Amino acid sequence: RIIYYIQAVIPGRAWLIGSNGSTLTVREGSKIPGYGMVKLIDSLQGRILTSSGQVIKFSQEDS
Amino acid sequence: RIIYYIQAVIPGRAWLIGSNGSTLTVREGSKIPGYGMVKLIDSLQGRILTSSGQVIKFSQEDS
Amino acid sequence: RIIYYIQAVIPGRAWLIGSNGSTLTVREGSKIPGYGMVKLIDSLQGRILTSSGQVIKFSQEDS
Amino acid sequence: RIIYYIQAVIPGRAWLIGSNGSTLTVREGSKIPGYGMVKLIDSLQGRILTSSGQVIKFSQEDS
Amino acid sequence: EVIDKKAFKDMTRNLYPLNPEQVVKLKQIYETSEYAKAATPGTPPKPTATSQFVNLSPGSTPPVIRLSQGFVSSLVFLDSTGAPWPIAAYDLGDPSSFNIQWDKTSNTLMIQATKLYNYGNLAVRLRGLNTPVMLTLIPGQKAVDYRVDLRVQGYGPNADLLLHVLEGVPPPGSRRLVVSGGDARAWLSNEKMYVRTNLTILSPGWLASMTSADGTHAYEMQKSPVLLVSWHGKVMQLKVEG
Amino acid sequence: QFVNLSPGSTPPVIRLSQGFVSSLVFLDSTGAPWPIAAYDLGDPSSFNIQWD
Amino acid sequence: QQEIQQRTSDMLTAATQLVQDWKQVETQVYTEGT
Amino acid sequence: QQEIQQRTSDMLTAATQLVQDWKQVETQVYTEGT
Amino acid sequence: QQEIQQRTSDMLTAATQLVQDWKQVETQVYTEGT
Amino acid sequence: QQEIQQRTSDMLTAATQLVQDWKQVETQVYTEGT
Repeated sequence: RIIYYIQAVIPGRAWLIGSNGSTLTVREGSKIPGYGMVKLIDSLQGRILTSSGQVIKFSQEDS
Repeated sequence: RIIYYIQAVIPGRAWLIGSNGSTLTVREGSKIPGYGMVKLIDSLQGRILTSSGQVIKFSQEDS
Repeated sequence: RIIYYIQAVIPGRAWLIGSNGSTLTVREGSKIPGYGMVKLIDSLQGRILTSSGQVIKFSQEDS
Repeated sequence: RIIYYIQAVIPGRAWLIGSNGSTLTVREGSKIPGYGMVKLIDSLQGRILTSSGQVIKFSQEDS
Repeated sequence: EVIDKKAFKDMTRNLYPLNPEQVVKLKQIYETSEYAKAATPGTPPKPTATSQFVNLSPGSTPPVIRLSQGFVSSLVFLDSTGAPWPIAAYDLGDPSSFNIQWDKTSNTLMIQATKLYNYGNLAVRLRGLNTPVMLTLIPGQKAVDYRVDLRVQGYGPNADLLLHVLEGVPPPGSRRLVVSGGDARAWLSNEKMYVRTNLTILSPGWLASMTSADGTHAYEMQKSPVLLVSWHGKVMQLKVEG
Repeated sequence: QFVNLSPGSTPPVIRLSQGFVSSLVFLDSTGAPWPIAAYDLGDPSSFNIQWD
Repeated sequence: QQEIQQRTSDMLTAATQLVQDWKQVETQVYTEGT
Repeated sequence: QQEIQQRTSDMLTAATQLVQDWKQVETQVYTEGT
Repeated sequence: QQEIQQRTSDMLTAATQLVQDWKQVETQVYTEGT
Repeated sequence: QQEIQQRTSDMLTAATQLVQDWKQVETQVYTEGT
C-alpha cells in the first residue's frame, strides 16, 4: 500500500512525502487518504497518530 | 561478509566504512548488515557494541 | 628478520625505524610483528618494552 | 694501537680525535674501539676515565 | 648551612606552588572542560544530498528546504532535460536568519542559517522562468540536505556504466559474487557479469571491454561457471558459483 | 578516496587536528588534477583556509 | 512575606524583554542579476 | 548558608557568560579567483 | 586552618596564568616564489 | 629560625631573574650577496 514519511516536523502542521513520492501537508485535525482522519501530531519524537491508531514516522534510513 | 571500521567517533552520530570501502553514517538506533542493530554508541575510547554482541572498532594499524 | 630502533619519542606516540625501510609510529597497544605487543612506553631514557620481553632501544652511536 | 686525544669538552658530550684524524663524540656511558668501554667523563681538567683504567687526554703540545 | 638548604627548599616551594603532576592534572581538567563546552545535546542530523521535482500546478504544495544553523546548504536547479538553468533574481524573507551568496551567472544557491526554529520563505526567478519559484526554508530538523537538486517543468537555454566499473564503482542493482582462484572482482545485476581485473580471457568470451590508462580492464560477459585466464603465457582457470 | 556525486553517496569526513596543516588534492577519474574555482566556508572561526 | 513582589520584578523585565522581540520585523532583501 | 548564594552567584556569572557564548554564531565566507 | 587559603591564593592565579596559555593559537603563514 | 625569610626573599628575585634569561632565544641572521 501507500506509506507516508514526515518530511518537515513542525508544531501544528506536517509535511509528508509518500512511498509513491506524493507530497502533501496536513494540520492537527484533518483527513488523510490511506489512513482516514488524523488523531495526534506532535513534534516530540516525530510521531503522527492516524485515525487507524498507527504511528506515521519518516523514512527509516533518512535519519 | 563486510568488516566495518570506525571513521568518525562523536556523540550522536557515527561514521563507518566497510571492508570494501562502503562509506556510511549511523545514528544510535539503526540496522547494519552482518551485526544486527546498533544498541550502544560509546563516544569514549571508540567502540561500538551491536545487538549481536559484536564490536566495531578502528583498524589495528589505523587505530 | 628485521631489527628496529626507536627514532623519535613523544609521550603517547612512538616512532620506530628498521634497516629495511620500515619506519612507523606505534601506540601502547600496538601489534609489532616479530615482537608482539608493547607493554610499556617511557618518554625518557629510551626503552620500549615488548609483551614478549624484548627491549626496543635507540642506536647507541646514533645517539 | 690507536690513541685518542680530546678536542671539545662539555658536560654530556666529549670529542675524541684519533691518530688518523678520525673524530667522534661520545657520552659518559660509551663503548669505543681501541680502549674498551668508557667509565667516566670529567669535564674538569680534560681527563676521561676509561675502561682500561687509563686516562684519555688531549695532545699536550697541541693545547 | 641546613638553614640555607631549608630556605632553598621553601623558596622553591613558594616559587612553584604546583607540581608538574598537578599541572598535567589541571591540563586534563581543562581538556574535559573544553570538551564539555563543545558538547552539544541531542544528535546531529544526517548529512544528505537529495533530488526533488518541483511542480508548477496552482494546487501543488511548494517544497521545503531542510536547514541547519551555521551550515551552508546548496540548491541546484535542473530543467526537464536536467541541464542547468541560471538565475536572474531572488528575494528572501528575513535575511537575519540566513545569508545568501550568489554570483550573477550561477544557478547554485547557498543558505547559511543563524537560528534553530525560525523558518522563512524565498522566491526565485531564473533566466527564462516567467513563473516564480516559491520555497519554504525550515531549520531544526533531524536530516540536513546539503544539495537539493530540483527538476523543473520548463526548459532553459540548454536542452556509460563501463567507465564507472573500470574506475572501481560497482554497478547499481548488483551484488559481488565470490570468485575462486585469484584476484578479480565481478558483479551480477541483470544476469550480465561485470568483471574488473587485469587479466585476459580466452575461452568464454566477452561482448564489450574497456581498458584504463594504468592497465586494468573491465569486461561485460554472459555468465558461465568456468573461465579461462591467460597470464604471461600461463593458462589458469576460474570458477564462479551461481 | 573516490568522491561519488550520486545523491545516495554519503559525504566524506576529514579527521583533523588543531593547528596542523592538512592537504586536500583533487584529481579526475584518471588522476589529472582539477584546479579550484570557488569555495564556501561556513564558520571560519574554527578553520583557516589559505588558497592559491 | 516579602517574597511576593521580588519574583514579580524579574518576571516583568524578561516579559518586557520578550514582547519587543516579536515586535520588530525586518523587510526582505532583493537582488537582480546580469 | 552564605556559601549557597555565593556559589549561585559565581555559577550564575559563568552561566550568563556561557549562554552569551551559545548565542552568537558568525557568518560564512565566499572566496573565488580566476 | 589559617594558612590554607593564602596557599591557594597564588596557586589560583598560577592556574589562571596557566588557563589562557592554551586559548591562543597562531595561524598559518604562506610564502611564494618565482 | 625567624631570620630565614630575608634569606629567601633576596634570592627569590635572582631566581626569577634567571628563568626569564633562560626563557628568551633570538632568531637567526640570513645573508646573501655576490
